[PDB]
Amino acid sequence: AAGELEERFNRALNCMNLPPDKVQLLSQYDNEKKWELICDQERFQVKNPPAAYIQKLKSYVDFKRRVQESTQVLRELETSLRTNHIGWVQEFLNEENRGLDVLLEYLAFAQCSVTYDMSRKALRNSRIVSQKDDVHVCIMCLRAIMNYQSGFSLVMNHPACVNEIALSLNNKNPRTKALVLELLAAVCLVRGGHDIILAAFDNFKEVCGEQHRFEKLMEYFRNEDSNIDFMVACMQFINIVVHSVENMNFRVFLQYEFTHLGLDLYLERLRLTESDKLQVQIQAYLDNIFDVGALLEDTETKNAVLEHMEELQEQVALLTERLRDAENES
Amino acid sequence: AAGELEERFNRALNCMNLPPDKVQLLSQYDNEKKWELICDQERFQVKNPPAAYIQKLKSYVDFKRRVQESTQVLRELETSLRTNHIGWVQEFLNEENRGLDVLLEYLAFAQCSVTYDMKALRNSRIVSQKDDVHVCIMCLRAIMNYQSGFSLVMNHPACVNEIALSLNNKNPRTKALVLELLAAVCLVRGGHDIILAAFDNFKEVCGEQHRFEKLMEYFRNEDSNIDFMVACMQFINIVVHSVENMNFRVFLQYEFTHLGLDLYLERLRLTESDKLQVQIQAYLDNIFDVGALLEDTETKNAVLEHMEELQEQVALLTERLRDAENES
Amino acid sequence: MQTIKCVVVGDGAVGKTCLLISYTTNKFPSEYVPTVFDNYAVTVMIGGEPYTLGLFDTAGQEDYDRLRPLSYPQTDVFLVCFSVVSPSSFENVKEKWVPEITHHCPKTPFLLVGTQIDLRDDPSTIEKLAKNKQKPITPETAEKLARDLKAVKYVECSALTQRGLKNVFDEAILAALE
Amino acid sequence: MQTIKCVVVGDGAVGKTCLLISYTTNKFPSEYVPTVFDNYAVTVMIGGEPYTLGLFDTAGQEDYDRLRPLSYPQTDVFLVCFSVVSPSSFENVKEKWVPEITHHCPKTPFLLVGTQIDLRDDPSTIEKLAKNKQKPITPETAEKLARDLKAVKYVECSALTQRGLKNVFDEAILAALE
Ligand SMILES: Nc1nc2c(ncn2[C@@H]2O[C@H](COP(=O)(O)OP(=O)(O)NP(=O)(O)O)[C@@H](O)[C@H]2O)c(=O)[nH]1
Ligand SMILES: Nc1nc2c(ncn2[C@@H]2O[C@H](COP(=O)(O)OP(=O)(O)NP(=O)(O)O)[C@@H](O)[C@H]2O)c(=O)[nH]1
Ligand SMILES: [Mg+2]
Ligand SMILES: [Mg+2]
Repeated sequence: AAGELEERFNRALNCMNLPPDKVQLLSQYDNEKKWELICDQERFQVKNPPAAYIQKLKSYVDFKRRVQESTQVLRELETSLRTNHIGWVQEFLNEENRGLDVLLEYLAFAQCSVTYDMSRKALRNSRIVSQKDDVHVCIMCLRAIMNYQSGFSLVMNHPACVNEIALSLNNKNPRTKALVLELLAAVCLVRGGHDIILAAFDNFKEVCGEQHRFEKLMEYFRNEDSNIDFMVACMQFINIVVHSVENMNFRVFLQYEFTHLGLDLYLERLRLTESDKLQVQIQAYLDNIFDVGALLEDTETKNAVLEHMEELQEQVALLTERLRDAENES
Repeated sequence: AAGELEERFNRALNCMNLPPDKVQLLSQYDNEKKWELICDQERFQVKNPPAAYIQKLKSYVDFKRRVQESTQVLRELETSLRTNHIGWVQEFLNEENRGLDVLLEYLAFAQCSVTYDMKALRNSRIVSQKDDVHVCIMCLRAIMNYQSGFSLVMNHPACVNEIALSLNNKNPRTKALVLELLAAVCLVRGGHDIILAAFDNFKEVCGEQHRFEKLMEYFRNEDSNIDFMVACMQFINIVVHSVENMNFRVFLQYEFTHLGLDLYLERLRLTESDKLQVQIQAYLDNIFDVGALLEDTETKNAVLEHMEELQEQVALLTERLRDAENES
Repeated sequence: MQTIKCVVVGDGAVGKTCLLISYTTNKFPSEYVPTVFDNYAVTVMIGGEPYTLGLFDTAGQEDYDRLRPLSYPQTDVFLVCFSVVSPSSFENVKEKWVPEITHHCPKTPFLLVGTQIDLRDDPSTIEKLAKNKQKPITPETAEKLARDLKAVKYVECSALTQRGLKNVFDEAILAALE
Repeated sequence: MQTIKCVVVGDGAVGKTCLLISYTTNKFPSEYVPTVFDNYAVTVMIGGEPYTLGLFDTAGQEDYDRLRPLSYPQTDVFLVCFSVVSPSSFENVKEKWVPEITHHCPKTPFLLVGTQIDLRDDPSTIEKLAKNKQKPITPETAEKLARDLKAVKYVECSALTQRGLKNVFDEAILAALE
């Protein structure tokens, strides 16, 4: 237990990808329960390198059902991405291993039967893997990659990456849908990130063969009343996409875009629920809604109170003319 | 030389489709110069019945020209709809003849050569000659001169959507007439919702990304014909600001801004055409700026609290001046 | 005896009525009135034989499209009119008027008639027309039109200056007898 | 000297730390502290032999996901926890927790442990849950689950009313030695 100056402590504290928030609380620990940590890091070892997972997943891309044990491989990769030292993620994502790509093409593979019921050699081989958890586990891996600062930046600069995630809303499981919306919601608020989400739904419009932007978002939100936690993340995504905008002419464009899709008359019926997160998310959206008519009526005409304010402006002056004359009568 | 002729005159007057404006401007004639009208009316005869044209036109739909006289037969068909007594029109458009239908059937036949530039085709490319096809629009414009027929145009589904498709024709005179036509239907009650459904149809059949975007290409890139630009600019100004709801106005306004309307209009404000400059400036005064409108709304409430600051400052000040005047 | 029926058709405000009044009484009128229908009668001499010349004035505006063909029956010669300084009025000849009269009165000879030649040199119309990027019709362009529309001949005149005005009706009468 | 290492994992505010503190001491804490990691040691006798029982308390918050697995090496038995009144805690057993412990330490036995049994009948927990269209987790559904995930056994517990609490840890020592 050698006592140097303890910045051997610094190395394992970074390499744990902890918010600066939590580094303030943790760095001010006792000296023993500080070095005691350092040596647990050095004793801890990683079971498998990222290449090991990469290979077995790339092979899944080309009877069959030899992939049956795939689901666990994805689950053991997610666990590896989320809980290992941050380097394991970088090694997974660098040019050599090229992890994001091979990961993304597998998701595209499992998901080409659900984007279609609405490359065929697989198309058949797609329906069986779509049943599985694979589609939903894969998204959990991206969720893991995007909490990592450098990896999150690598995702937005990838064209197809976010675009495939928008298609990941079609999976039949309500929990999966909700995850996609929280994720796409997140990418939406970063600078310049807003246009990438729309372009994803633009692609989403054609590949699903839908009339208007979204409108498929609107249907899953509208016709399903089963899951409470889905709508919460759903409703807040809509609240984001509309009122976060720079230009307010574009905001009201967007409000109508949803209004036309029957958002407003559905939300009046959905306002009855007292699910707290939902009661808050709905009312949060309604407080932000715009009405150009309303802004126009109270900018009606003349602004004649300006000269009623000028009658007041003339009154203070005249009153003061009598008070300075009072200093003279004094 | 009937001694009590009033009844006849009226019967052969409203069968002339005269506006209330022009029909009693006329009602005050000499009694002799009223009889004179009544007797030319019955002395005038219709050469050919509407069924005659239906047939010769319906048969044009199926190498060399039985469509030779098409251009002129359609052309005198237009003439007959416009200048014959309104009774002739009622008969042409009625259910037995179903004239509006068969007419629409032929235009579609001729204009599938022009919509497929930007089944068996056979005779359509030659019939696509601009004179054969364009008169057809004039036949419609004539039908829309008659009140009952104009409503008949609006409740026929394909009709208005079909007229919008004729915007693809390469002739500037044709384009302008289409736009002039669509403009009228757009402002009549509920007619705005009918025009949208027409251009929505236009988007899918032309295979384009945004809705009235093939239009924006036509408006921008041709500087040859001025009166086209006039009819075009007027169609756009109507479709955006004629609407009741003001949220829908800025929604529609934004969609055009996206099509690069405002950036083209900055250069087009330069023209020294009187007729276009007036229609352009009319659109420019009507534009909304939601940013500006919120800023002057804050201002209002803040001057309310400065008017409360003025109402409070005058109160304290005048109350202290009376306390000094009493201490005197 | 005999009579010659002549109907003047043409766009509104081409100067049809002034054309008929600056001919018969040589007085050029100040007042603008949208003419509904009117009838004038003048006796004219050809080869020592008295003809009664029928002059029919019709409306130009589209409201009387249903009324106008009442003047058409028994017409011996038509006058299709436009102004040389209004291209709008010009192309309505091919679009409206010529097809209108050839429907109602086929095999009836007609002359193509240009009016307001005096404004072809007018300064205020120079700029007004050029501002909308168009120019008045040269004598070359109209007589190539009359040759296509199977018109008898093309004549132009100004009711104001009366220049070639009498010439209009006389070349018109000659066509009336065929 | 021999020792039995036991690690407690589970979602945040599920009641892991109260489970360990209301066991070793009989004082039930109300105070909420988000534990980063902690260590406890109590000597327990098995077959009349003194074994030293190691209890490791780990973080629930997803911020310490990279910090937590330092407590895992050489773990003899796990305690995987969810709350019977929070289904959220329930489904994270399969998507997050069980696959996490079986990645780092495969072939290491674990117990499925439901906490906070006392609120299964409490009105305000019934209503708060029913308002979001949910129902507390039945004892049937928890062992419906346990077999599938290859858990040793399902034992349930409440730290507030110490109850069936001693039984959990006995069953944990029980899985540790085989
Ligand atoms: N400079 C000029 N003005 C003319 C000429 N002919 C007519 N005008 C004018 O143009 C205006 C319309 O003329 P008018 O004869 O009433 O036209 P019209 O074709 O009979 N119109 P409508 O069909 O409405 O009765 C009048 O103010 C008249 O003075 C012309 O040769 N030169
Ligand atoms: N009703 C009831 N509440 C409990 C029980 N156990 C813990 N709690 C409460 O649940 C809340 C969270 O308990 P705690 O022991 O801090 O949870 P933890 O698993 O250690 N959370 P973390 O991982 O964040 O440190 C606390 O307010 C505590 O009082 C229980 O058995 N019954
Ligand atoms: Mg006249
Ligand atoms: Mg704790």
